[PDB]
Amino acid sequence: AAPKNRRTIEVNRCRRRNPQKLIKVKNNIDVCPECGHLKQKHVLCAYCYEKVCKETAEIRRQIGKQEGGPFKAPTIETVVLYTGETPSEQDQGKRIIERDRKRPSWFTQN
Amino acid sequence: TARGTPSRFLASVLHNGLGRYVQQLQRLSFSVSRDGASSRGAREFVEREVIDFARRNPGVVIYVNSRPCCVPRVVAEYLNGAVREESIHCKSVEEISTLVQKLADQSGLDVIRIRKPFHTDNPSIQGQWHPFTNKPTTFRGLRPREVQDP
Amino acid sequence: RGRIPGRQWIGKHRRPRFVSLRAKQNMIRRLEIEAENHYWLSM
Amino acid sequence: ISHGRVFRRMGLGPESRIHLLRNLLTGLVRHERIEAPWARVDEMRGYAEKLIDYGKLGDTNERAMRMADFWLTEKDLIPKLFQVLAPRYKDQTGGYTRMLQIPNRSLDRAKMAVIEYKGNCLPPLPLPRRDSHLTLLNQLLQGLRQDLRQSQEA
Amino acid sequence: KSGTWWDEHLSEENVPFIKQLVSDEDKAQLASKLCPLKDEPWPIHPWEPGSFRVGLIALKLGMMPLWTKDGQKHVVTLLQVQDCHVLKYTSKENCNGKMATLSVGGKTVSRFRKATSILEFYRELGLPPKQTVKIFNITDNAAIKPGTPLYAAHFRPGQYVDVTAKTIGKGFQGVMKRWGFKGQPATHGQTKTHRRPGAVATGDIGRVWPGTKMPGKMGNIYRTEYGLKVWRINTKHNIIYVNGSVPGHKNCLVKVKDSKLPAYKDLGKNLPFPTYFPDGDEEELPEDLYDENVCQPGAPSITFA
Amino acid sequence: NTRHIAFSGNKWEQKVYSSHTGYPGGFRQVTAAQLHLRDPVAIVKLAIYGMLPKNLHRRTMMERLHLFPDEYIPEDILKNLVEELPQPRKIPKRLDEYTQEEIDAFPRLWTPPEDYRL
Amino acid sequence: VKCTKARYLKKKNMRTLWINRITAASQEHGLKYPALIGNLVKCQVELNRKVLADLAIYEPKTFKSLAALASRRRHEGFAAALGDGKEPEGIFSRVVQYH
RNA sequence: CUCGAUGUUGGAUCAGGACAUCCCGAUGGUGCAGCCGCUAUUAAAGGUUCGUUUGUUCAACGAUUAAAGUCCUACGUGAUCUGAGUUCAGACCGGAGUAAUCCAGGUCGGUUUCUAUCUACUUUCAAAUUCCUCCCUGUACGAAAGGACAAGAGAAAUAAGGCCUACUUCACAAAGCGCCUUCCCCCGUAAAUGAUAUCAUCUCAACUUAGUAUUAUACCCACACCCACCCAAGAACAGGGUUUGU
RNA sequence: CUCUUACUUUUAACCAGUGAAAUUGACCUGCCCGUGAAGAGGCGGGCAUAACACAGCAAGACGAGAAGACCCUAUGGAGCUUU
RNA sequence: CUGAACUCCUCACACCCAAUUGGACCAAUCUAUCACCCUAUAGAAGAACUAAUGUUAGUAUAAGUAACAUGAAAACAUUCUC
RNA sequence: GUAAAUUUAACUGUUAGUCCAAAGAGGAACAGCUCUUUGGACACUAGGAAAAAACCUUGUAGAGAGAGUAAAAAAUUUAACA
Ligand SMILES: [K+]
Ligand SMILES: [K+]
Ligand SMILES: [K+]
Ligand SMILES: [K+]
Ligand SMILES: [K+]
Ligand SMILES: [K+]
Ligand SMILES: [K+]
Ligand SMILES: [Mg+2]
Ligand SMILES: [Mg+2]
Ligand SMILES: [Mg+2]
Ligand SMILES: [Mg+2]
Ligand SMILES: [Mg+2]
Ligand SMILES: [Mg+2]
Ligand SMILES: [Mg+2]
Ligand SMILES: [Mg+2]
Ligand SMILES: [Mg+2]
Ligand SMILES: [Mg+2]
Ligand SMILES: [Mg+2]
Ligand SMILES: [Mg+2]
Ligand SMILES: [Mg+2]
Ligand SMILES: [Mg+2]
Ligand SMILES: [Mg+2]
Ligand SMILES: [Mg+2]
Ligand SMILES: [Mg+2]
Ligand SMILES: [Mg+2]
Ligand SMILES: [Mg+2]
Ligand SMILES: [Mg+2]
Ligand SMILES: [Mg+2]
Ligand SMILES: [Mg+2]
Ligand SMILES: [Mg+2]
Ligand SMILES: [Mg+2]
Ligand SMILES: [Mg+2]
Ligand SMILES: [Mg+2]
Ligand SMILES: [Mg+2]
Ligand SMILES: [Mg+2]
Ligand SMILES: [Mg+2]
Ligand SMILES: [Mg+2]
Ligand SMILES: [Mg+2]
Ligand SMILES: [Mg+2]
Ligand SMILES: [Mg+2]
Ligand SMILES: [Mg+2]
Ligand SMILES: [Mg+2]
Ligand SMILES: [Mg+2]
Ligand SMILES: [Mg+2]
Ligand SMILES: [Mg+2]
Ligand SMILES: [Mg+2]
Ligand SMILES: [Mg+2]
Ligand SMILES: [Zn+2]
Repeated sequence: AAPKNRRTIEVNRCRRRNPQKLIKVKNNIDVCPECGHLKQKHVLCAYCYEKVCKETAEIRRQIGKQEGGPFKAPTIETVVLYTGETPSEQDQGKRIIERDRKRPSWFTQN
Repeated sequence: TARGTPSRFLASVLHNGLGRYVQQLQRLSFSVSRDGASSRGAREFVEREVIDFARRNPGVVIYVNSRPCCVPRVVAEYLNGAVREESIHCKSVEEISTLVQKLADQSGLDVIRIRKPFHTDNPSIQGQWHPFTNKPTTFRGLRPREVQDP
Repeated sequence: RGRIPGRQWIGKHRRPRFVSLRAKQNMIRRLEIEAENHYWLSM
Repeated sequence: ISHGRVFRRMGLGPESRIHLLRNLLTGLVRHERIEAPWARVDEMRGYAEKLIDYGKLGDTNERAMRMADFWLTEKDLIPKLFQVLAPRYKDQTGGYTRMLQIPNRSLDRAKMAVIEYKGNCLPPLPLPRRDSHLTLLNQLLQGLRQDLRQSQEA
Repeated sequence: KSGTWWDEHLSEENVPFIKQLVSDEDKAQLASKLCPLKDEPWPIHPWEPGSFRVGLIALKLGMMPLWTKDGQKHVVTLLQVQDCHVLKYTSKENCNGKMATLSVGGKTVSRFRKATSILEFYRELGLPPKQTVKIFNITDNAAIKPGTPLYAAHFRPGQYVDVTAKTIGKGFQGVMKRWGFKGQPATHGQTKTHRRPGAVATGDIGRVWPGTKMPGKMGNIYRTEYGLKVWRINTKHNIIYVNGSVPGHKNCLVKVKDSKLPAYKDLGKNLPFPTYFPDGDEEELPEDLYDENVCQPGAPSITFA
Repeated sequence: NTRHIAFSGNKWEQKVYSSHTGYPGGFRQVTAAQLHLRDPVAIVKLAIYGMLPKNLHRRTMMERLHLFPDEYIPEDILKNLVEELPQPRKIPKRLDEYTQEEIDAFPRLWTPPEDYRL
Repeated sequence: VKCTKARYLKKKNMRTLWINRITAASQEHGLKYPALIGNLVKCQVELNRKVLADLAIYEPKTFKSLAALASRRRHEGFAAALGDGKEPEGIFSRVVQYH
């Protein structure tokens, strides 16, 4: 089946510019109270989620320097310590991961 | 087109002819060439015809600018401000004499479609027709099947 | 319903045409003229 | 017609689906936090919850060891399940994982999600917080509560 | 210019408080309509030939077998009445119809998910919102005061009813499952044509007649099953045992009323009119109401003697 | 008073109004009597709709037409009336409507026998 | 081409419009179009449709005088049709002769 | 009309329509006792089988049915299918011809493209038709053989519309081989009273009756919480729920 | 096959990225009957009719494709046979 | 009474047949001689395109359609699945 | 009563015809059939017969918001009898 006639630009503007074709404005946008950047109400902040992944990656690179190979996971808990911190009362008998950096303010010691 | 062009209603300039007739042609500007076959008919119109035409029309100021040109033209300006430009290129004296006289007779209003061949500001003298013109009045102005004093 | 076979006003089976009253009067008006023409062509 | 169907159709078939979910669960036990498409995480989240239930049964239960051996491709993670993860959620009876939606990835604009095991040693995610109790609306409700409580005691 | 929901700005301490607050209000609103005969009821007229009373709005629980005293087996459908009340009343004149309409709702729903115009209608009525609202055509002598509760004993065993509900939605379907078309054979050369409609019309007309059976969305429409009798009535849970099947899925709201079939005309002479009022009943009814030909579970085993 | 119209001849029985629902077997044919008992304003409405020009303005002219089966008319429409058009047909009188003057004015034409039983 | 052939329709539709307006103005006075036009010619009044339609709108008191004249000449014609010539012609039935 | 292409048999699929009615309905006549039939009037709502041989349409035959209707729709329908036949290129038989080759002939084999631009259509929402059985009844009828109608009751088939308690395919569900429901009519005639025409006469005389439904009623009927989540809702959108928004 | 049904994959539809082809006189591109180069979306008489996308269907547009291979014509060709 | 392009009225007049035939004008270009904001008289000619399934190029329609593509997590080291 | 006709000189195109009336042939006293003859119309305009090549009215050309006309609409309703 082939077109019997050529469709005019008037017919085609009415199909292309139909409200269903148009992009719909979004009203679920708001500002992140921490950084001030934009975000959706149901989605995490891309900026704050990015700074968590940069630090999480650094911690995961230190974990590799301790295991020193594959299939070498521990059977104990793990703790992250920063310059100016020592094992806590509850952080006894764990795998401490030393980080040469000041503890992030958002990263609260538990 | 009529649909592909504009239109106007029949009219006059300052109710001309009502109290007095005023010629609307106000100025005529000819551009002839001393040399040039296109202007041959325009040169002979300037030698014998234009002078007698100005005597009859003293309210029209006529300017004859003889300069080099390939297409001679006559520009007519009217009181209302309209300007009509025309070409007398390769036209005989008789053709230029009837054209210039046509310009003197015109009013300056755009030569376009005229809707009606008539115009009157007072079309009625006994009263423009309206639905109640030929209807009789009823006692107490009652309506069809209207109970009075209920 | 109401088909006339073929073309309407030709052939074997045509659409019937009926004589109106003014068609009669129109023909009679012509006859009265030509009947008076015979009278002036007789002298 | 799909009325009642609870399981999704991913991968190349039923078996490939279990193998996709197994590779995500295995990576979740090693790192305790991963990012993957939202639908694939919501489908694996159920298995991550029931895997801890088998770790609470103990490593002496053959049935529980046959599940971990199958669901954990890396065999160094099996002791971590019975000795690290299960003890951690000993007091809790449910809600071992939290799943959160994250910005769509750039390559294919796919809906993404991050899933983790509660109690990990990783930097806290920027969890959503409810409006403070000191706000205008919440202070108008706190006052209403007090009266309704005060009248009831009377 | 952003929308909001009921718990978008509430804190961790107020969410439980608000939930319990509105929950306790619904309880008090529903427990304040159990005495309709003392709260200035409207006149109670007797039953006259040609009278039409209100119906109910029940919830489809499921299906259960049922045996009679002859040994034959019958399958019944359990319809539970929960939070059924009369919302409003419109007279014959204002109805623009032969009859007079009575509005009834069922299945209390949340107030946080309804429209303001609907919330205010229930606010002055003293009731929580209803999920489904159906209209019943009655006579002038069957009008009931709004806010009056309705129960399953409004019907009696041995009475036929007409159940209306939306059918199960099957989405866009072809002609083989939607209209019962035979289709085309599987083998013997068939080329990509096994479940197609085939010819849709003749060539002469050059078009397709309106109403031509084509693929499309099937189900999810209102259907009525006429001629269903009540085998059993449970008063403790307000449940109606209807014969056979009814349209719709489990846990769906259905419209129930007396049957319009001529054979069952003028059979509501011994039925409650306008409706059953337990508040004013001179004697409470039994736990369950069975039919004469129904063998109760406690009854002894059948013996053809 | 569109319910009390009068047809000439045997048009109540002979005249037929035909329609189609668009569906197969949806061609209906009712007589003027059947339609009149079902809709007392359809006959006058269908006669006017067929006399108006075949253009888009016709549906606008029909909104300015108000038909009522009986002599009752709403107050609003009854307060904006201007003129009552005369009836086209002259309603003839029944033999019980003639006065004793007209009956005695018309002469008797024949002399019946006195021995006829009648 | 449409503009060239439309000059025949314009003249035709105008006369159709005038006649419709004359017919309407004559029914207000209880007359029909043929009885007005035909009997104004019998009174030697040569007024065309265009003028008559203009008078019915802008000169209503003059159009009623023309309708009364046509109705008067129409009634004289009936009276003459009842006689056998003995009775003389009507006052408005006389014809001015031009030599 | 069409050869700068209107694809041609039969069948499958879906059927639309006419009535010149095959069955079912209502009537008149009979060389109609009854049971079966012949004939004519009216009726097109509903229905009108499965198989063996044949490419078949037809036809024959077998077993049934209340009945297995006659026709039109591009001998309906190949941008939905099928290619057995017909109808290219190969080949054989018989026959014709000096041969090439050919035949109303028979026989085996032989590629069926198309991503839908437009028109149209995609829930005509909801009254159902028929057979059999029992009974009436061994009654009416009738020499005998033989053998009803109406009423009533019950049980089925098909169709339409739904459902999953069990059975079965199956298993948070979808299905049938399973279960539930299914409500009005139609007009041909037969009869009274009674004029034209003082009997009579059903009346394109006035009139009365069999004899008629505004097809009845039923269904549907509220509306910015709505970002997000769930769903027995769904292609998308829409719709329902969230007083179950860690 | 009676007589179909269920599930899986592909396709599918939605989001994102990339991005063809035949076809196309112009089009503001309805139905019935009739007419007519004899089968009408466009003519006549009637009926219908706010605008607009998406998904499906294949009755029609004598739908697309290949200047019909059947048939006939051309003092147009060629292959084969021959008294 | 309505009713034509028939006829009258006011003014004007060569100004409605295929093939074919006769005649009156003319765009642009070059040349001769004029002209000199674009013309004149003549002489010449590759001298005028709404149509050849025309030739070349550009851009639309179909159509943002048909169709095409990257196994999973992660420390990007590595491991897992097939 | 009219204004054409023949001759001389020089050329092209047309030479695949349709309906209506009338006289006939063939066919079937069928064909929107085929073949001759007489005339008309069409293959040019307009109006009318519903739409309309062939029927009727009418032809010589423009402008007009004047007029008189041509052709031009279908009629019909039924069976007593000594
Ligand atoms: K004919
Ligand atoms: K059609
Ligand atoms: K052909
Ligand atoms: K008689
Ligand atoms: K199955
Ligand atoms: K099609
Ligand atoms: K084609
Ligand atoms: Mg025809
Ligand atoms: Mg996939
Ligand atoms: Mg569904
Ligand atoms: Mg099948
Ligand atoms: Mg194939
Ligand atoms: Mg297949
Ligand atoms: Mg073609
Ligand atoms: Mg018949
Ligand atoms: Mg049938
Ligand atoms: Mg065919
Ligand atoms: Mg086809
Ligand atoms: Mg074959
Ligand atoms: Mg073969
Ligand atoms: Mg041989
Ligand atoms: Mg083979
Ligand atoms: Mg095919
Ligand atoms: Mg019986
Ligand atoms: Mg009698
Ligand atoms: Mg008598
Ligand atoms: Mg895309
Ligand atoms: Mg083409
Ligand atoms: Mg046609
Ligand atoms: Mg579409
Ligand atoms: Mg297709
Ligand atoms: Mg060819
Ligand atoms: Mg040759
Ligand atoms: Mg040669
Ligand atoms: Mg005229
Ligand atoms: Mg003339
Ligand atoms: Mg002239
Ligand atoms: Mg020039
Ligand atoms: Mg030159
Ligand atoms: Mg050239
Ligand atoms: Mg060009
Ligand atoms: Mg070209
Ligand atoms: Mg497309
Ligand atoms: Mg695709
Ligand atoms: Mg692929
Ligand atoms: Mg010749
Ligand atoms: Mg012929
Ligand atoms: Zn942030």
